[PDB]
Amino acid sequence: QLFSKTPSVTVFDNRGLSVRDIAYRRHPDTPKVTEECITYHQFDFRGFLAQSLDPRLNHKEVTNFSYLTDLNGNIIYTQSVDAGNTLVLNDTEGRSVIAMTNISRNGKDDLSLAVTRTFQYENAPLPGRPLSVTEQVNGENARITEHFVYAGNTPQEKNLNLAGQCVSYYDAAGLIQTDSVSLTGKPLSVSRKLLKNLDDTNILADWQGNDTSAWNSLLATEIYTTVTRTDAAGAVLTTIDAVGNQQRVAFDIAGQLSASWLTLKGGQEQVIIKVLTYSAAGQKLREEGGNGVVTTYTYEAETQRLIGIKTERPNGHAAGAKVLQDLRYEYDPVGNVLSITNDAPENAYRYDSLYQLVSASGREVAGAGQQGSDLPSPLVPLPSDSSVYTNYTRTYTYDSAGNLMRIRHSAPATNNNYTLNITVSERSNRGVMSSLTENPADVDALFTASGSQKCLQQGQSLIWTPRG
Amino acid sequence: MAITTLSLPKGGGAINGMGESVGQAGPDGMVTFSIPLPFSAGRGVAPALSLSYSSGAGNGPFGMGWQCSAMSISRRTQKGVPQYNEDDEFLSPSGEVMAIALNDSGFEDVRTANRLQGIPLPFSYKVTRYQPRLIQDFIKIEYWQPVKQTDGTPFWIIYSPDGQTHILGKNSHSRVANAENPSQIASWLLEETVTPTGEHIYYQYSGENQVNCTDAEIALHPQDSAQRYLARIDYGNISPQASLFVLDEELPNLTQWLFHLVFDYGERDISINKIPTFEGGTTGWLARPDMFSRYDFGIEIRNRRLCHQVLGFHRLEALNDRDVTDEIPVLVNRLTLDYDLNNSVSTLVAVRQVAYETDGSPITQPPLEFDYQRFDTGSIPGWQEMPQLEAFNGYQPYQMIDLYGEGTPGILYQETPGAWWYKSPQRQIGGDSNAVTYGAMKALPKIPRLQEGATLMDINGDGRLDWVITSAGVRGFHSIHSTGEWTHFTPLNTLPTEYFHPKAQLADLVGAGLSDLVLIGPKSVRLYANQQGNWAPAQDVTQAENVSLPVIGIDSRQLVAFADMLGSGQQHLVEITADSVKCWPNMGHGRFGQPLTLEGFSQPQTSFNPDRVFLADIDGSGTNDIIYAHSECLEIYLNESGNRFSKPISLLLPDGVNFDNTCQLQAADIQGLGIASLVMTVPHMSPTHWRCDLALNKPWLLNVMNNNRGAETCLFYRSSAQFWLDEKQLVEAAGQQPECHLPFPMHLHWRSEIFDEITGNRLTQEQEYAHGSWDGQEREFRGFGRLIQRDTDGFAQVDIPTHPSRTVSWFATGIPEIDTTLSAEFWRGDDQAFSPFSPRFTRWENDSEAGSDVAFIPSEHDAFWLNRAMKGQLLRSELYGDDGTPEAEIPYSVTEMRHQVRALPTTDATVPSAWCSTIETRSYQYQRVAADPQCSQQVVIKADRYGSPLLSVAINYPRRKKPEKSPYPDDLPETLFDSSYDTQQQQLHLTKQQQNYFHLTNDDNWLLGLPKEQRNDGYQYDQERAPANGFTLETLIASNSLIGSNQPFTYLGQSRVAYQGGVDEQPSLQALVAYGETAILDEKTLQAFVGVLDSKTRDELLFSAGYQLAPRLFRVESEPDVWVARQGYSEFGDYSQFWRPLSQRSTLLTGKTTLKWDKHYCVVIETQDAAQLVTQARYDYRFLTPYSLTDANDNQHYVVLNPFGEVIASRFWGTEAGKDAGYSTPQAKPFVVPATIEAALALSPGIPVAHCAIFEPESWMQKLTQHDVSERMADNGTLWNALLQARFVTEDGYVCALGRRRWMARHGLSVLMLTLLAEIPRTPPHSLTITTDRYDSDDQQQLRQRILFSDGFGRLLQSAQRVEAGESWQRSEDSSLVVNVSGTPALVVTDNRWAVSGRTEYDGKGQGIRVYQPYFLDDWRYLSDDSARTDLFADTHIYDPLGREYQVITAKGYRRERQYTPWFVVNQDENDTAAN
Repeated sequence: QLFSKTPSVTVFDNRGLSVRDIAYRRHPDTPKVTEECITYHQFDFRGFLAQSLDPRLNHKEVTNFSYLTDLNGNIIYTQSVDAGNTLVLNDTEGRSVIAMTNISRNGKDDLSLAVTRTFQYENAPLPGRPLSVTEQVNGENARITEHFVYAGNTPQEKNLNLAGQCVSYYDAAGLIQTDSVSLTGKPLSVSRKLLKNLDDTNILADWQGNDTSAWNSLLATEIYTTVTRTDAAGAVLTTIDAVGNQQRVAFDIAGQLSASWLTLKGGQEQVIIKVLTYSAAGQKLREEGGNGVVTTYTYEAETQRLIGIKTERPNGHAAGAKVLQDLRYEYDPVGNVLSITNDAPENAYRYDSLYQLVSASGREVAGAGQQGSDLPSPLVPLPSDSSVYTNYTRTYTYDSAGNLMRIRHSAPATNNNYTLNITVSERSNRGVMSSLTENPADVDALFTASGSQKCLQQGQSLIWTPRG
Repeated sequence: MAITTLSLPKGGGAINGMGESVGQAGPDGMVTFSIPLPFSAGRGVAPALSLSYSSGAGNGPFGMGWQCSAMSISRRTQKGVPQYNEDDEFLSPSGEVMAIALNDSGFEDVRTANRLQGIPLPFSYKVTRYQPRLIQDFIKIEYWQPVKQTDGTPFWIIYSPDGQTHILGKNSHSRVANAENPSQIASWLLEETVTPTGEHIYYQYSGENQVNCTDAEIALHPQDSAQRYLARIDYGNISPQASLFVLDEELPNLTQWLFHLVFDYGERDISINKIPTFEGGTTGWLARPDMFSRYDFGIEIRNRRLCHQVLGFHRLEALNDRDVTDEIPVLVNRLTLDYDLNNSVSTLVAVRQVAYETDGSPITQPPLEFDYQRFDTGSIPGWQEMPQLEAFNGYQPYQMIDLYGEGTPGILYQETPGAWWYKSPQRQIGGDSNAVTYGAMKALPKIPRLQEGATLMDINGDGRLDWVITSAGVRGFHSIHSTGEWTHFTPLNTLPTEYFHPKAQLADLVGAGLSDLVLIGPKSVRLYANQQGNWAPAQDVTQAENVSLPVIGIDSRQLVAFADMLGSGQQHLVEITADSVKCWPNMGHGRFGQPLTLEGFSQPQTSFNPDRVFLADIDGSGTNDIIYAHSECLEIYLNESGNRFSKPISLLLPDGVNFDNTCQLQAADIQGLGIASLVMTVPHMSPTHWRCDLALNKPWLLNVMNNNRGAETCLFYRSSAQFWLDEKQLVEAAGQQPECHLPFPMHLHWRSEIFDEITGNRLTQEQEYAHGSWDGQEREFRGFGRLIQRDTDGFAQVDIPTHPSRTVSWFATGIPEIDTTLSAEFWRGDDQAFSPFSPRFTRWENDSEAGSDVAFIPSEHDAFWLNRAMKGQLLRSELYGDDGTPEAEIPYSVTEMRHQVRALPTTDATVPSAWCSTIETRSYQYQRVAADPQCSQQVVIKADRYGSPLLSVAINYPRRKKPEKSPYPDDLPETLFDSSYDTQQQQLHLTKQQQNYFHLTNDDNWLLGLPKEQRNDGYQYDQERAPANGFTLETLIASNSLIGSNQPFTYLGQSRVAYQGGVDEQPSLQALVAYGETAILDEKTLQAFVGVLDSKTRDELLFSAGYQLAPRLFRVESEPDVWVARQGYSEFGDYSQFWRPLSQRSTLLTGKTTLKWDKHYCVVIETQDAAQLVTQARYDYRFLTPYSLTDANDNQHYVVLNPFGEVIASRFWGTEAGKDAGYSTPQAKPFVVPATIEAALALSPGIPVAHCAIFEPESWMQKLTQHDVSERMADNGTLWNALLQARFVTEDGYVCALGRRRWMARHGLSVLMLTLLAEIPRTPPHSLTITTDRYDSDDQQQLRQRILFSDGFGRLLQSAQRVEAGESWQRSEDSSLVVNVSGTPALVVTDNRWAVSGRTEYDGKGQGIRVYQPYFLDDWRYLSDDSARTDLFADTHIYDPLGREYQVITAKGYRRERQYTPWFVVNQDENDTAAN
């Protein structure tokens, strides 16, 4: 039991501020060696965060993070080599006036990708909610991403319980007409309009033009709706789904699900559940699926930890009587999984004191080869015999700052072996498969100002777009 | 803050009680307990009265030691009988001495005025602003006397700093005045108050009367007209008035006040099975067994009445504003005030909240119940020999006084010159700290001690003795300290009265502690002359020639004495025959009242030798009791309330002994117990002494507190003389010198236990104190030098090892000789901690610049008064917890304070007035490690003539040097102890905050110190900047202060408020806000924007965010403006609208909101927002609470409440897009909630309601009645009836909680009283509820069948929900688990299954240790603590002495562990902890 003397500790200034914190680390591969991992929180003249950093960049004596605020309150401006920068502002009421993102790491960071969001509002007498907000693209095609319609107090609205409601929200991909409500507060209905052709990537769902006399050019004919009724407790009593489906449900005295039925598109509604039953912990205990297969659940009564779950087919069933699974799990005192087994046989694990799962072992299928950007073939038919799967070891490696190094494996009887690197930045979390580059200085160019990645694969470019 | 919305109900809660707990320790040490009265606030203008008991109190209508006085202002007379002239003296309602003020021109506050609040008066008053000797807070006093006495009466006015303004004693009912010359007034009762809202409260009194008053009451106590009692209070005035209602030529009708408190002294039918009538009935107020009378003013008071019930009344159809005829307010609730009675005392047994159902049934809360340690005549012990003294009496061989001031006499045998030999009281070795003995004599240097009128008299009244010198021509004294310091001789400005003889030498009637001789008999009265140990001329007086004449010194079977049969404290003249007793009322200088006979005494005239009587009070009331000797027995006569006498107790003497003319009986506290024992010598044999410890405990101490919910207490109490004996024992163990000057055995709280009636756990708390303190000049108490507390729970459980509490503290006695020494008592394991604070003596100056104090050196007089002002200030305290570790000798923390005392000028040529100020504070957080505390200090710098906190500074000190080796355990990864550091720890920090105020402080406005402006800034510095002893005031004011004007800083904030009002957004008298204002953004903060924005984009974002620039506060010359927010835009009615809020708008950017009020301007009936969303409500004015609501969609919600105003059922219904939905309307489908859990379980679904709930606060008690038991015992129900007077069972048939003990135990009476209980188990106070998930139009309606349980206090104990049938554990009827043969919990199928939730077991501080897992049960009733402890799984939270978990254990031994240090905290998990 490795874990003896691996505590964590937090440290404070005379203002009681959380100046520093420590975690002890120890790989079971390194049982004689204990690492001390630490990071810092500098505080300002205001008694608030001045600086806090990546441990490894810090101990390499590089500074890479920033956080800046109003007179008290909250961050105005904030940067990392990972995140890029970020700026906002909001009202005295906290209503937002502006936000910006995807701004680079030089004198000043690059505002040309700021993807600016700004907001338009209810005015006197109305309470002051935003009636719209827009993507105010810097120096470019600024476009109104969304628009809110708030109802009045007509008797119609009152009956629909839509008084003051956001009875429309036009948005990216179109509009929700918040088009009726029950006195419980749950909807009586909503209508969704998708775009005039949701196929057409360049009808933008940006609400240029003054009203739907224009925006009809941007909303579908393929409009759909949901209609609903509910408990006084608000749980669903029934529902309708305009393509042709529909819903009904029933419950136990504590509100737990007993049974349910759903109308299939344009046709019958039929029962789902055959049995469903629960523990004193309220968690499931005894069930039977609509196909008639039977399940039960098992807990440590001292702790409610699930020790296992078991399932079988009944006598004379269409697929015949059979135990389908008997899941059993092995835990450390904290509860980390040490091993698992099932029958219808085993696997096992290792951890650092810091609970990095450093090793895993068990059965995996032969012949799939080294995992890449792919899904290999299923075995067909379903294997009647077990030797098609084989022993493996799988292992992993990590930084004292929050980064990984390599992944390392053998399935020896298959001869499938690898060790594979994520190249990671000399000065950030940015990192990629070795295939893209092996060089930790070069890797950080493979990312956007937000730090979104350029590519999936050697040429598989990632089309990042405004609003990230 | 935003709109006070019409509110959708939450629908539930937990069972209440009231005020359940007594406070922590205090330097008075006196037992006291108190709870506010449970009656409605009205519009927020309702009285603040409270029930209170104190061991320090006298007697009254509340019962003995109880107290619920209104506020009143009064004469001062503890020196003696007042003058009734110019020279009279007076006291504030808070109890403080009062004096004529000075104007700021240097002259007294004299003027005459012809208007009040500018309302013109019919005739002018001489008026004076009045000054207390010591300020608690700066309330303004004016006294009002007619310009000539024919022009009515004087009266009083008070002004609060919050402007609440009060008048006292304009009328006779509101005045207490001489029954035979009302030109003399003793006190002015609170009669009216006014608010700036023009709202009021009015207070109605009654005098005494002959209702239920007997012949003897008239004959002995005719002059009752001075007395007063509170008859009614009323409030909620329908018309606002900024001036007093007293200014009406007649007061408006009862109907003008919509809320009323009616006080009933047993008048209405005390039965609960009837709603009280608003009127009283033909009873009138009752009599009492135990009427007392007082003469504390040279005039009678006679005290005939006690309460029984108090009733709250709301004028319903006025409040509804629906009818005007016959405005009968309903009784909202009845307080019951239930008393124990005896012919000398009465006191509350109990109290209850009661309210009445629409069927007229009472409904009742479970009572709160009391008991008191009390006198007895049954239990008395047999007599005991006195080896210690056994022969040393009978003429010369006895001599005794408490020369040392032990609070206990020592036997100072003295025979000759020098024979002064003090056999002294000592603790016995071994046994309880109660056993005491006279140790051996000692010799000490002394006066030649003869030919001098020798006596160890304190002539001065110090409480500390002189010795009298009076030889031929030779006259003075010496003074002797407790040290035995016989001071040098004292000539006395000597003018004693000529000693013609001792015959009829008076002592008491000059005034307590002021005693002086008078030689007197018939038809004349010489005057006493003693002041303080000097004398006036011995003047001559007589009382009126009709007054019967008392005269000492005839042996004819008769006696006379100065001895208070009456127990006022004045040792009245009393004359005794063989057959009768007569006593003369004290009348002060030269005067007596006509004597009263006291009934009951007699003895056979054949044989009544007078000297066979003995004089002592025995009952402890003050009433002198009587003892008479038979040769075999004592006859003991006990004084009934100071009126007549009980049947005599006959007491058998020690066996074979006979009482005779040699025998000397006495009573004394040789026990040191604070209540005496009989002590006697029989100088016949060589042994002679005997005692009887008649009194086991001092009576009349409230010793048990209970509520029937399940709270109960054992309370414990101890003599100061006993504590001092312990102190003296230690003092001489140190060889130190006894100067614990406190010449009186006060008796004080010592220990208490609180026992949880339910779980059987309990809480132990105990206290001790040292250097009891006394004013040797003013003759008054001065506290203790040190206080100590300790505490643990006691546990039903070894799983909880206690680690017992300790804390110690020190307070100002105001006596340098003591106060200096306390410093030496301080813990000093650390020594880097800074040298202490000290009291700053300072004088206020109207300095002709802005006003300031100036620190100064008082004279010896001034210092005396100033220290007497610092009296009781907390100086220091020191916190500990005890365990197996060698750091229980180290504090967790220590705290210390600096005070400053402001002197103020006076018309008093002898002393100033004063105020005291807590100018500095500091603490060290040690975490029981002495080396490296965290340290912090907070200080004030600027304050005005009204002491407002204008400027403050606070400090957080840098860390000490890194330790030379780990003070912390070896278990730590060793690198930690080298790693746990930051430069930030070495960064010193200081904090600046500064503010100023308005003062509408003229005419009849007294609005002190209203908030005007505030700012914040901060400083940081290196450790090397630290001043030598840290900071003090003198450090912080300096030109080289680190926050002096030279020193730059980060600005951090400012705030302001604009008022709406008469000028310049300065406050109205109502000081309504126009808008709130705060700073938000600053030049340095802008540099965050600089990476993105520009001037225009910055400015437009700021303005669109609504901020503006404004002047920066406390800008001296050149500072930039700053961006501010402004908030809270709202509007209000006028005074005629009671200034009610009409609308609100958090900021102008938002949509507004609008409010609508009832005609009384009490209730917001209706509202709408500026999106025009309506909301509506309709209101139960019993509770000022909406029984209905309507939303903006016109969906209704409706709710119904019990007579106390508990929510008990609710429903909602409304509109549903071309349909109406929810339940039915209430009147469409009415319902009533069932009476019981089983009655509710009988219900079907389909009920037209969202919810209902049921409750049992009384569930803890069994309820027992004639029905069954009349079969079992058939004693014609005489028990069934009398168990109420036995208070075993209440009027509503519950087993009364103390009753259960009381009647079984008192004579071991019928075991039935226990046998018939447990068929109902004591059931935790609990509730059941249903809420329905679907409308009654659907036959599918799920019901949330849920129950919850709480302790005797309000702690949630556990809860359950009914669940679908299935396997469950099984409850036994006796609450046991059902179990298998192996004792396994009986896990079996049940239909009545529940899921059980939330159970835990708790510390008395509520900390849940064992938090249990969920489980099934077959029953709603409670499952036993014992079986739970036996079987049920829980994690166990493990708390430090601060109450922090340093560990938690899983239900299976693995742990989470945490350890705390001043600079860091360590954390460990179940795996790392498995190293254990």
